[PDB]
Amino acid sequence: YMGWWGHMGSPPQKGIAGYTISPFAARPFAGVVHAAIFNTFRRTKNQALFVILPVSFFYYVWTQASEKNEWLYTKAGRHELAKAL
Amino acid sequence: ASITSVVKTSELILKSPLLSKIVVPLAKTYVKFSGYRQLGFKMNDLIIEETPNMQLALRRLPPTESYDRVYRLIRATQFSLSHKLATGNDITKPEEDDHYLIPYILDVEAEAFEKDALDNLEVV
Amino acid sequence: TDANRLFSYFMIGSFGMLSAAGAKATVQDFLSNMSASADVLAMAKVEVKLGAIPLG
Amino acid sequence: MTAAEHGLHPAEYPWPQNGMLSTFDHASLRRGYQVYKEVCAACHSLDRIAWRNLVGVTHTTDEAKAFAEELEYDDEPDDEGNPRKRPGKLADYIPGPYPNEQAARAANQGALPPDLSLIAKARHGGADYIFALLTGYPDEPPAGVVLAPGMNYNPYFPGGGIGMARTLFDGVVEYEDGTPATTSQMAKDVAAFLTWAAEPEHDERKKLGLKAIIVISAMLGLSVYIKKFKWSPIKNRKFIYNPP
Amino acid sequence: NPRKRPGKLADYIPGPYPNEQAARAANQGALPPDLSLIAKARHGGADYIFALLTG
Amino acid sequence: PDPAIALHEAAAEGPCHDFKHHFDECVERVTKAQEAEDYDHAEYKEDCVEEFFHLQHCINDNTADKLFRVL
Amino acid sequence: MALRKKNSLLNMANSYVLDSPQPSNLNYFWNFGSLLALCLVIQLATGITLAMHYTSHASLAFDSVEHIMRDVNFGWFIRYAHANTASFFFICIYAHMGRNIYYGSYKTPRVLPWSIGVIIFLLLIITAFMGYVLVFGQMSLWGATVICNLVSAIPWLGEDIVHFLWGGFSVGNPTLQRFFALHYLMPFVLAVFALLHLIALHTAGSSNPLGITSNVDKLSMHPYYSFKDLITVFAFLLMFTLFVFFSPDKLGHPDNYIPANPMVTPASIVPEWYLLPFYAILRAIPDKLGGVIAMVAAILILLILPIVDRSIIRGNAFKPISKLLFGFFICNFLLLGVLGQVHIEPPFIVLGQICTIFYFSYFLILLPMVSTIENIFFYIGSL
Amino acid sequence: ATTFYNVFVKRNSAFVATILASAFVFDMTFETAIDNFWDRINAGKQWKDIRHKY
Ligand code: HEC
Ligand code: HEM
Ligand code: HEM
Ligand SMILES: CCCCCC[C@H]1C(=O)O[C@H](C)[C@H](NC(=O)c2cccc(NC=O)c2O)C(=O)O[C@@H](C)[C@@H]1OC(=O)CC(C)C
Ligand SMILES: CCCCCCCCCCCCO[C@@H]1O[C@H](CO)[C@@H](O[C@H]2O[C@H](CO)[C@@H](O)[C@H](O)[C@H]2O)[C@H](O)[C@H]1O
Repeated sequence: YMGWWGHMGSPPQKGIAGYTISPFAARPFAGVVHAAIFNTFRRTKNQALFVILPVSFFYYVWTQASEKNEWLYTKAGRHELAKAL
Repeated sequence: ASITSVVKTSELILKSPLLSKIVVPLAKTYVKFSGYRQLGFKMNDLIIEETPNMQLALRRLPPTESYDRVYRLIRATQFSLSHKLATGNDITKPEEDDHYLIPYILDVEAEAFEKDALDNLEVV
Repeated sequence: TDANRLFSYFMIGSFGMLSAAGAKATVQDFLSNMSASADVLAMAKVEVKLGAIPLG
Repeated sequence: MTAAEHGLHPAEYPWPQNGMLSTFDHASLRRGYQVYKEVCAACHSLDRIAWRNLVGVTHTTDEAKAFAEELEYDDEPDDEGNPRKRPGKLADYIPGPYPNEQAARAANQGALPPDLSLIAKARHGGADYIFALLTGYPDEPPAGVVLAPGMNYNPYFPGGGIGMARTLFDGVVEYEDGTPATTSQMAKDVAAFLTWAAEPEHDERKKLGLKAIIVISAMLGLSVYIKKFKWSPIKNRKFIYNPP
Repeated sequence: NPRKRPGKLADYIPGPYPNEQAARAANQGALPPDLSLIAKARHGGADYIFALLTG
Repeated sequence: PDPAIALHEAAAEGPCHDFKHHFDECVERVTKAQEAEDYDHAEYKEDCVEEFFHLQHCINDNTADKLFRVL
Repeated sequence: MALRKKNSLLNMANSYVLDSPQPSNLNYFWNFGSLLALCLVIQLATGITLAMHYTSHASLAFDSVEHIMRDVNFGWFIRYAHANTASFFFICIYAHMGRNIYYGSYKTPRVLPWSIGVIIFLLLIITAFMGYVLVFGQMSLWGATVICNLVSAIPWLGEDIVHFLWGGFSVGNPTLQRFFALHYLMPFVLAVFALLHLIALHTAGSSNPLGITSNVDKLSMHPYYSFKDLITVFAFLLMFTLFVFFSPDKLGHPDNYIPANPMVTPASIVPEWYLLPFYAILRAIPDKLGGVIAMVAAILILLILPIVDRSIIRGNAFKPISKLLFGFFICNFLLLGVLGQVHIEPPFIVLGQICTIFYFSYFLILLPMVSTIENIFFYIGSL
Repeated sequence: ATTFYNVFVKRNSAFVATILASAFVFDMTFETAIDNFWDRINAGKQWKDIRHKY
């Protein structure tokens, strides 16, 4: 499924020309300011929901559970604790 | 899963008017959110290929289609490592997202599944 | 230009320099665990009075 | 659990040693040793600290040897194989008030005063817990608390009833440096001292961490330049495809 | 306060002397070795012990 | 004379006055309840620990930094 | 022919660390593998050093650890480095497993590296559990007592097995000595399995974040991933430094600085943070045996991901529903962790049960359903 | 600047020698610099600051 250099197991390639420049000829940090701001904003905005939804839900769950637990072990919560056990 | 399974189930859905009415719009949105077109892939480029069946289907691709697939994979890999998306002509338009591989893999699998059936035949 | 290459080797060399300074520090500090510990260094160097000791 | 069962959580006090770049105040450490010696040592041991550990922290070598030489420790037997005592040396450990646990408990209405060498690390809260506990005995236990006999009410101690009575009162110690020995001052000093006892490397550890932070930060910055430099051919790569 | 108890089966057979110094003082300076391993700790084993005691 | 004594008193009369009142009210109730007969043969005996903790926790939050500043 | 290729020994190093062909687009989540290698090296270096100063006898163990802290030159550092790196090892291992689940690294053709990895994960848990006992503080003792009494639930032979592992009728000196020997050994076994899962991976090579073949576009492992790995090494060492030098006890439990006392039971026996999710799973089942089976099943169930993931596409980069499901799975795994350290009280008892059902239902119900539906949506949606 | 490259960087033996000599100097000077800095930010706190009383 993977070969080695010389016979890596790619379908035959033809018609792609690849170009690059030397690391010594390039600015390694070209457009870094633009990328750090605009590119990171784009990539974060695109993935935000997949983090925010589960985190916000499980934080809310925990918050409700920890607040109930705290309340059950107060004087006010004596009766509700007695029923819960 | 087998591509055969996926294709058969999809056909059941597309037949039922009710089902298609509710599923086809969902599936179109899903594909828009999936975002593989923004890397210039066609859907079929994403199918797992490290399987004997899929290796055989890829070998059956017409040379042109095969060379184009290699370009799309290399292009997408470069966008991935650059953390850039496709722009302009590199973005796969909905009309260009053709199932170029599905016919080949369905034939490979049809034979493989026939072979399994026939290996279990009982003379009556 | 030579200036151009030299700059990038200054970065590589700085990184080699801090890695060498850091490795020396790491090795020397870490292996010093194997030198006599504080209790041993105090079990040695025993001190004795001489006022108690009579002639002969 | 009820908050009583947990114990009140101690306030966060601004200790001199809090702060990535801050050492202990060694004048406070010395004052704290004097509190330990005159108050706590009556009931609590400090078994993991040797006289040599005070040297160049709180005391000069001469002062520490003087402290050791005032005590008697078990020597190797004499020539007839009879047991013998010797004066203490710097390598000796600070001796406990009790020979064993049973003696300790008998003197303390059943409760066993723990060794204080690690107490600052062995309780949630650290110095803050020690400070809070020693200063946190109310004049009157909250109405309705039933203390067991020989227990004292202290909210910071889990359960509320601690076998250790309030011990710090204004002027139980006379500090040698003229600092007013108020309850709070003595608790602050002794809590600093015990924190040092639990973590005596603290000062050295944080200085080496400053060096480590600086070097590792620089190497992180450089490693990112080098990575970007070596990867730029791959990031910058461009393709031209001509379908065959 | 320290206490004594009667011995139990898990106890080790106690020695005649509390320490080496007591042992040597009772034996004109010589220290009688522990005999638990002496048969393995000398060339000869049983033969050495037999020869020595009878020799 | 102990700096903490005055700082705690000031914090009780000032920023933690609401908590001081709660603890006070509680103690009044509990003492009165203990005064009444057949208190010893009651099911639930009320304490004032909760209110005490709320007060102490408040006082400590308002005092911690001030106290260490005068040592 | 170049020596690195000609010579058999050099060629093996070459094939793994230098000419190894990698996908050109691995992102930073592919760096946890090398961080786990770094953790394993730091644990061997610090561990072997602690073993030169540690005494395994129960009358002296705790004292030997205090000797390390107080008397040995740099002993504080070696001890805290070893203790904290055990936490970092689990952060990196959870990250590495998370990366593998999100990007479908467990699918064909990489089932074998994944399956060996699940065993590495079990060995790491055992290794870190035994190491925790060696201190012989209160958490050490009470940890060994409760954890080894779970084995008592094995029917018929359970009690006998416990006594056999302890070497006695309670946790004591025999237990401590044998855990020392095994804790020394287990990291070497773990290193061998780590090497086996790499050899297994070598047949397919690394997966990549797009989940497509990389056979078309490969990059040598050196210099590209060598230099990429240095960035995360230095990032890791910055985190390491903050804990080891500035807050060495933040991740730990103070109860382990009290010497073990078989009489006094600590307020709360909670495991090290990284074991907490499995502890929550165990508490969720009321039955003793049920609980133990569930706890082991929570790890072994990872072995069925290759079966239950029915997707025709490898990984979640392109699967919005799978990404949401995975987000919920990961957050639930953290909530289980938090529920492992609360007291067994309402309302956390019921909550723990719900989270435990969610944990298992991901593998057994949701992932098979969601992956089947997404298959159909990709096909219909691209027609 | 060509001269600098030619002398210290061109030959790897020279470059590694330069790096190690730099490492030696950095190590020694950084030690001294941190020592002084640490003493200033922790002034009157350390044993060396109170030792004079004894
Ligand atoms: C005459 C007795 C006595 C004196 C004086 C004394 N203690 Fe204690 N201390 C105890 C006893 C008994 C306990 C254990 C109480 C218990 O477990 O109920 C104890 C417990 C403690 C604890 C730990 C509480 C815990 O969380 O387990 C600390 C810390 C402590 N003492 C520090 C001090 C310091 C500091 C001083 C004086 C500066 C001091 N003690 C003075 C008898 C004393
Ligand atoms: C995966 C590798 C390892 C892990 C995850 C690991 C984990 C641990 C942990 C969690 C502890 C408890 C630490 C504490 O709180 O003090 C510990 C202690 C110990 N480990 Fe390891 N360990 C590893 C490898 C080793 C190795 C190879 C040795 C070689 C002997 C070793 C020797 C010790 C010793 C002697 C202790 C007790 C001293 C102490 O607690 O610091 N460890 N280990
Ligand atoms: C000591 C612990 C481990 C070490 C040192 C280790 C090391 C590595 C390394 C170096 C790689 C290749 C680079 C990378 O992808 O990050 C890798 C890949 C992998 N590891 Fe681990 N690993 C460890 C534990 C695990 C565990 C616990 C699992 C699974 C439960 C696992 C499963 C895998 C898989 C499936 C891959 C292939 C992923 C891919 O490239 O797509 N490993 N590991
Ligand atoms: C010296 C030759 C002996 C062969 C084994 C030695 C180690 C070895 O192969 O090193 C490599 C540097 C390797 N990295 C990777 O595979 C890797 C691959 C792709 C991308 C990245 N990262 C992305 O940017 C990688 O990090 C690694 O860290 O794996 C260790 C665990 C290996 O240790 C062992 O198994 C033996 C034992 C010490 C555990
Ligand atoms: C592959 C390895 C090859 C063999 C190399 C052999 C290295 C072993 C050398 C151990 C040398 C230790 O020598 C000793 O180091 C310690 C630090 O560790 C230095 O100690 C100095 O810094 C440390 C912190 O780093 C402070 O605690 C201390 O107050 C200060 O004096 C001593 O000034 C030096 O006397």
